[PDB]
Amino acid sequence: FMFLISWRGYWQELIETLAWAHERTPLANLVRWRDKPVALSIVQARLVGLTHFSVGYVLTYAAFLIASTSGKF
Amino acid sequence: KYGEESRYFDLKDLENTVGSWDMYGQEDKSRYNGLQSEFFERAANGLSRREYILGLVAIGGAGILAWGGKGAADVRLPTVGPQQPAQVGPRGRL
Amino acid sequence: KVQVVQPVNGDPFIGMLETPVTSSPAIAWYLSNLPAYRTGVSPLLRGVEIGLAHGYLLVGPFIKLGPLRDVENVAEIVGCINGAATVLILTLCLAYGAVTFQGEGPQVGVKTLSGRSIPRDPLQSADGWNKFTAGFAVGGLSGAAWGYLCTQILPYY
Amino acid sequence: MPIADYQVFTALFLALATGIFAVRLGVALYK
Amino acid sequence: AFTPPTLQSDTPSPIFGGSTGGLLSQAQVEEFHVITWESKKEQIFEMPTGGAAIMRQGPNLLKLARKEQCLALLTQLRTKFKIDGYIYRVFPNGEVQYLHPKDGVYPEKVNAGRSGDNTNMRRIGQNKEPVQIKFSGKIPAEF
Amino acid sequence: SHTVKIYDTCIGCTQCVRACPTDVLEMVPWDGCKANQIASAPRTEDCVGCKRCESACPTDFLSVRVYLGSETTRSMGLAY
Amino acid sequence: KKVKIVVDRNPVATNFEKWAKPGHFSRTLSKGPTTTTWIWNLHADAHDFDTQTSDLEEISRKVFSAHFGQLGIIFIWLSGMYFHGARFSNYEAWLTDPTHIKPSAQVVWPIVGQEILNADVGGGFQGLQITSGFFQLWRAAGITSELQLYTTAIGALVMAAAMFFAGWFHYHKAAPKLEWFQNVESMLNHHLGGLLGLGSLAWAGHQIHVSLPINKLLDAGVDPKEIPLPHEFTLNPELMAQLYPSFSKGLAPFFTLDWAQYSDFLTFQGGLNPVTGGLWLTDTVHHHLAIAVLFLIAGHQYRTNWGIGSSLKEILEAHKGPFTGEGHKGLYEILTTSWHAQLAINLALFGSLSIIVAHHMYAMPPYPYLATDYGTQLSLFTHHMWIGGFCIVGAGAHAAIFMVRDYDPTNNYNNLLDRVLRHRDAIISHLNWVCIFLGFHSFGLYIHNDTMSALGRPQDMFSDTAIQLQPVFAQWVQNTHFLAPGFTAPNALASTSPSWGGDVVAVGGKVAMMPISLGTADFLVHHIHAFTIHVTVLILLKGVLYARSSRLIPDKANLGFRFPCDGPGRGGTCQVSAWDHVFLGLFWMYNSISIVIFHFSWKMQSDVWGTVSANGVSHITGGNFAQSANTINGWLRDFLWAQSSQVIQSYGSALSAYGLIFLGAHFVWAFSLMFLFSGRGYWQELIESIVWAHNKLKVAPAIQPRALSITQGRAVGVAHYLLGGIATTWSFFLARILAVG
Amino acid sequence: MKDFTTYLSTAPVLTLLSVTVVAGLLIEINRFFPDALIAAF
Amino acid sequence: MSAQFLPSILVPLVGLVFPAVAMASMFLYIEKEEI
Ligand code: CLA
Ligand code: CLA
Ligand code: CLA
Ligand code: CLA
Ligand code: CLA
Ligand SMILES: CC1=C(C/C=C(\C)CCC[C@H](C)CCC[C@H](C)CCCC(C)C)C(=O)c2ccccc2C1=O
Ligand SMILES: CC1=C(C/C=C(\C)CCC[C@H](C)CCC[C@H](C)CCCC(C)C)C(=O)c2ccccc2C1=O
Ligand code: SF4
Ligand code: SF4
Repeated sequence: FMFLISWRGYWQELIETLAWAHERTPLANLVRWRDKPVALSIVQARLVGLTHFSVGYVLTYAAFLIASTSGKF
Repeated sequence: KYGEESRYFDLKDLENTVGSWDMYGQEDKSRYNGLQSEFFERAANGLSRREYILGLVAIGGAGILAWGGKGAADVRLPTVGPQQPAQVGPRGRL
Repeated sequence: KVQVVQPVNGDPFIGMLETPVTSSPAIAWYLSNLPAYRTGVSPLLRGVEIGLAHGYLLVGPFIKLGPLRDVENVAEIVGCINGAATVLILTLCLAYGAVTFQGEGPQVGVKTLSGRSIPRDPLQSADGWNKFTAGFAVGGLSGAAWGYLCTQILPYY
Repeated sequence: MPIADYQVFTALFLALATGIFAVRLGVALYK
Repeated sequence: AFTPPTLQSDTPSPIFGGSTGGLLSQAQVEEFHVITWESKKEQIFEMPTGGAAIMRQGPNLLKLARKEQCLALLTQLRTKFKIDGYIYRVFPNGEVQYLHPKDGVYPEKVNAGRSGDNTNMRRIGQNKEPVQIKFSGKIPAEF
Repeated sequence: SHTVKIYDTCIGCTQCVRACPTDVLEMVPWDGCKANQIASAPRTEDCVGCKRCESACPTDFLSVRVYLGSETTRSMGLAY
Repeated sequence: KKVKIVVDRNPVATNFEKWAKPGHFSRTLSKGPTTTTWIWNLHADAHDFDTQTSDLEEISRKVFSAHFGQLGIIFIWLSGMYFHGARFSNYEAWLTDPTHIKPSAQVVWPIVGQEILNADVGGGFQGLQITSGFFQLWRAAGITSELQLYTTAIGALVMAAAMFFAGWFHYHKAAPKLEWFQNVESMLNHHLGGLLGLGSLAWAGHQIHVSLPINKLLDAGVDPKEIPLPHEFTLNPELMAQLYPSFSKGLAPFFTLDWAQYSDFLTFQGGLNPVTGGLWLTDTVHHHLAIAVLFLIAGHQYRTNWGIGSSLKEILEAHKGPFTGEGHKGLYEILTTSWHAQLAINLALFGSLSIIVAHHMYAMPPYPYLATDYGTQLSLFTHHMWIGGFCIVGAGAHAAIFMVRDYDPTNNYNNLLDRVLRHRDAIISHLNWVCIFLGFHSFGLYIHNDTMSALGRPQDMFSDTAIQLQPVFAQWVQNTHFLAPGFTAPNALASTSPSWGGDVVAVGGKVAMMPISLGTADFLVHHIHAFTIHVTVLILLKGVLYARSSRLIPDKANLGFRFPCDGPGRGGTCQVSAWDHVFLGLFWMYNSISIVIFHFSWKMQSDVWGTVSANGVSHITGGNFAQSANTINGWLRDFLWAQSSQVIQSYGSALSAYGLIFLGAHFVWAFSLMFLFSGRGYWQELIESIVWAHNKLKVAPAIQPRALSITQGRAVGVAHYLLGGIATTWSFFLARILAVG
Repeated sequence: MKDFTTYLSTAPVLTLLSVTVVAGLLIEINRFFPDALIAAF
Repeated sequence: MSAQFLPSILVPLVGLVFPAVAMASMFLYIEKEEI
């Protein structure tokens, strides 16, 4: 639901702000990212939210079904 | 920079104008005292190469597996201890 | 009348601001005097000191809070845990130095806050970070070992 | 009658062999 | 013919108190843009990085992380102040590339002497079907 | 590195050029429309992909078509 | 200069010609609804007076008349509540037996089997059990009569007519000029003294002459029929001297400053009245008199038509320090010329006030027999919590709107607004780090507890019986409050609330208020509250600070406060506007307030509310909070599954309406998920197919059907989400607390 | 009253009055003919 | 269950050793620059 509701723009600004933080935090400027941190793309985060939705759906129902049948029979 | 007034750009001095600074890094030879520096460079001599510092991680993972082989049971841990009866279940099962 | 928040080095177009914590003389002296900002001394001894500090750091949480915190032999098992933690942080340094120092990039350079040119630090190099990783190796396991020995020789524990 | 130690070890060795086959197939697919 | 103006490095900057949205680590190792404009009086404008700055009489020099920030500042100068300006692309090795008013006049006005590339002589619906360009590394619209 | 294309339905109203925030589009002389001007995209490397030009095109269907493609440090609009 | 009344004679004609044409207020809505987007924008921009006219005078007049109309609506609502208390309520019966008779002020018409909702509340009456607490408030005011409630309803209807007449008069006959609205000195001088101070003094007068004698007789125990009417208690000091002997000497000790003789009815004990479980009404009288004097003193601070007083601009501009540059330079001008900034400040402090009201009213009930009715207590707390959170989110929204529209960088150079805008990255990054740290050290503690319980290691989880996390500061603050009387509160005979410590206050066999102990679970849930509040602050503050501009989008102020995006470029700029920050902060406020009210209900059903049996206190759930509220499975099972049995088995009873709403709100919440997860292009293309189907049968509307806009879709989704979640919690809370207690 | 009746003819007023009269008609139908499960003639 | 020691070795191998080596290897390979 997190990726489903919120969209790419709040996260990009937040990541830019955190990149500003790390690029000029003392004792951490020794290391730097090889790949520039960016927000997930719109299609990518739609896919990620869908994947989490399906995984949570399946895990929740499998847990409930197996518990409510095996614990009872 | 040439920032004697309000001029913060200079192509002949483009190093300072871009913003590349040390912030806190300062150059100084004096820090660590004698004999101990040689002691520590001898302690970390041949290990500086990437392959041997990889081999240190290899023997670390060997220790990880040695815990599972003989080390988990030495600190007891319930996963290798004994068991106490059992439970039947909802109906006539086991 | 008194000015305490200023642009850094004059130009108001850089991301920092002069602030009485990011550039107060005591804190600036303390940050410059940390080993990680000693570009003059060899990176191996710097990594040794960093590893010693961090290895002696990591003992405590595992001692007081680990799964075997309530049994007498917590110190040895925590020394083992800290050895494993030092190894994994060591391979983190290995991977970082191998991926970010596979080539060269001599661009622009670096100067001080006053206007004097300074070398661009031997730590930021393939061979330099190898010495730092090797220093963190012997230092990290020694700090854990000294943390184990501190559990038996300290009076107040 | 549960299987023996030698059967488990032989199975694990054959799994190592088929792992070599698997990485050969993967390398061929990457090329 | 038209010649691009040189980037006069020793140009005064607007009065500003220092922001956090200014230059970062991209300026040192990739690129940072810069905008130059002529102001007829001392007056307050708005920075693209946040906050208010006072540009001074005469030449004003401001470096920005991205070209979009430079064009935002230029368009607000052109609308709220009727002030034109020049934007330059400055590489860290030293080379400076002229940017926005490339041929003197603004891009929304014709100049007769530009390059009319990326102008297809067909309609939207006259592109090729994707099956006819299959396994090519190109979209249907760049044929 | 975004593909921006101009098509002959362009009427030369210059609105796509005015809508561009990174100066990608410009007007070149043309003879296919009443205004005797058509849009062109010589600086697509500065294109971020915002599609503000498409939002300003009054032609149905629009004449300045932006195809999002390869992403660079300028197409992603990064200041870091 | 010179505060005075200035108005314009007959600015706007009164007729119905603009009622015929919708969308007249804005130019963009002219030339008819070509699409249904016009229909949606007509309601979207009805109150956006900035987009209707550019004149601050007309905006101010519209705001003033809208305030009058809102006051008329509130007066109609109050008249309806008093009329329902008069006609369709068991208020007189409840007055005789407030301990056992359940309050009710609404009955239903037997039409479709819905007469089952008329509960057997008691007193020979059938109706819906109300949880609003009007009965306790009326008993506190000393009504004890049906005719007086009807008279108050008629008076409130008259006041509503007066409000509507005032709004029409001040928009159409005598509309005040702009400089009348800008007399903030006079407005504060009259709101401090003439509104709040005089209102508190008048309520103290009513409480002295009406509430004290009638409620004193009720507490001593007398049927309300034979109690003397309020006027004859007010008419002569004889009966008052029988009840409060200090009235025999009248106003003489007041003017001679021998005020200590008024100590029988101007008291200061603290605690609760043991007969009713509410606060002592003499203490409330003393409180209202003291704050009335304080507010009337506060009403002379500012300078108007005479030389005495201090100007707000002068006080602001002189509060400048070395760390902040010019300080409060420009704040007077951006608050006397921008309505949205004042709306943001007032909404923030108003929501904080509502939350403080919720806190102070559960902690120590002010009305008689309010503590014993757990239903109205839980409902009042939860309602004020939700109103406070909503108003706070609106404060963030209007701060963002001011930043977009009414913020001028010319008159805001190097001031506090400029200083904050010039280092927004630091503030936002640091709030982000605080949010991450709080999220870890709050939620991961719960997850660790879940994992250790599920691994069979109860000694390793954070709990009172294992690894303790004790709120030592909060416990010591409770101890300081409990030890306050006789030490740091020498004139207090009891502590402010029994929650600090002491004996259990029991009224009618039920606990009014008992001490609350804080343990590990309370520590965890308070840190959860801090984390949720911090994330909501992060979203709202980020929207306000980056409303003007950004690294990604440098010209966000040009695109406006409410725009969907700036295209798929720069990786994607979806929800970059400050409006979408409000849209996300709405969900986060929902989450925060939901956790707060869950903690409230579980904590007081487990450790406060219950019955007394002369050997202990039997709580509603039985002390299960201390051993189950540190585990998410405990919240799901022992609170969210155990207490849900009352609302799902409510069919065939009076709580069947709560049972039905419990499912309908689930439906609405999941209906929100359509608008929140999907996008406009799909619905537009589907609408195109439906338009083809309509064209095939010549039934195409001339007003073109369009899919909801992106901002429209987000607004609909968040509205449905919050409505469904809040109504689910409301039905659950009310059914659970009215079935058991 | 032409403008007032035009306001009464506006879409929200007309739809609210129409759903009001339809709901009232259905309610009085159920008041006089309650519990009509089927169309038994 | 025959050879009870074997899970005690294999589970840390595929939970710590093999995953750490695989993650380090893939992190090295994704930024190899010149493969
Ligand atoms: C019957 C008397 C009357 C008449 C004939 C008018 C006529 C007019 N007024 Mg006016 N007004 C009146 C009374 C009246 N007003 C009162 C009592 C107030 C105080 C609230 C106002 C305050 C006011 C303001 C501030 C403004 C006008 C404006 C206008 C002009 C156009 C707007 C309009 O009416 O569109 C039609 C309006 C409606 C059909 C009604 C609006 C919706 C109502 C107020 C909702 C009330 C709440 C209601 C219970 C719904 C709540 C939710 C519900 C579903 C449960 C118009 C000529 C505007 C103007 O002059 O334009 C510049 C202007 O801005 N009026
Ligand atoms: C002692 C003088 C006094 C009093 C009692 C009030 C009271 C009030 N003002 Mg007001 N105001 C005053 C002076 C006063 N004002 C002056 C001098 C100015 C010019 C600077 C203003 C400018 C002003 C503005 C711009 C606004 C208010 C508003 C309000 C209302 C606040 C909202 C609310 O719901 O409160 C609680 C509600 C009640 C207490 C209900 C009681 C209502 C009665 C009728 C109050 C009668 C007081 C009135 C001033 C008497 C003179 C009017 C007379 C001809 C009938 C409130 C009733 C706001 C409002 O809501 O608009 C209506 C608002 O917009 N005031
Ligand atoms: C003192 C309170 C107050 C006031 C005076 C305003 C005033 C204003 N707000 Mg605002 N706001 C507030 C509180 C307030 N707000 C709160 C508490 C929130 C948090 C939710 C917001 C969040 C907010 C946003 C996000 C926006 C505004 C906007 C606006 C402006 C235009 C409003 C408009 O016409 O849109 C239309 C108003 C409506 C269509 C009314 C219906 C709104 C919903 C659907 C009603 C909720 C349903 C209700 C609970 C009934 C449910 C039962 C149902 C089953 C029947 C206006 C000046 C808009 C703006 O652009 O600012 C310039 C903007 O987009 N506000
Ligand atoms: C409880 C959640 C929920 C509900 C009720 C729906 C309902 C619907 N979806 Mg949907 N969907 C959901 C979740 C949900 N979805 C989610 C999470 C997703 C993933 C994003 C989707 C994605 C999706 C897609 C992609 C599509 C739909 C479509 C539809 C419609 C199918 C037609 C139909 O079955 O008629 C049933 C009608 C209803 C269920 C509405 C309820 C009846 C109302 C309440 C009666 C009105 C009474 C009253 C006046 C209500 C107003 C009260 C107010 C005035 C106070 C339907 C309205 C398809 C569509 O549009 O069909 C053409 C479509 O293509 N859905
Ligand atoms: C894909 C099938 C599969 C799966 C899902 C599992 C899963 C599991 N095995 Mg098992 N195993 C398998 C095949 C499989 N095995 C086969 C065919 C053999 C015969 C040689 C064994 C022999 C074996 C032994 C002796 C033991 C386990 C054990 C275990 C458990 C811990 C893993 C471990 O430590 O052992 C490591 C597993 C191996 C060394 C061999 C597995 C090789 C499989 C076929 C790889 C398949 C990968 C798949 C096709 C693609 C995924 C991508 C991947 C390559 C990254 C775990 C639940 C331990 C246990 O009992 O736990 C209590 C244990 O000691 N397995
Ligand atoms: C949080 C968030 C982000 C921020 C992106 C984040 C935080 C990604 C960072 C995740 C880190 C890397 C941890 C992820 C852990 C995963 C389980 C690891 C998976 C890796 C695979 C190779 C297996 C967006 O960019 C975004 C964009 C559009 C809509 C919604 C969102 C959104 O919700
Ligand atoms: C369903 C859906 C639509 C389609 C929605 C439409 C076409 C609106 C339907 C409204 C109809 C026409 C009116 C129905 C009236 C009801 C009987 C009561 C509605 C409540 C009103 C009184 C306010 C979108 O347009 C959309 C856009 C962006 C993101 C998500 C979505 C989305 O999920
Ligand atoms: S907006 Fe469209 S029609 Fe106008 S010049 Fe640009 S491409 Fe041509
Ligand atoms: S997906 Fe929608 S909100 Fe996001 S960039 Fe595209 S049009 Fe804008």
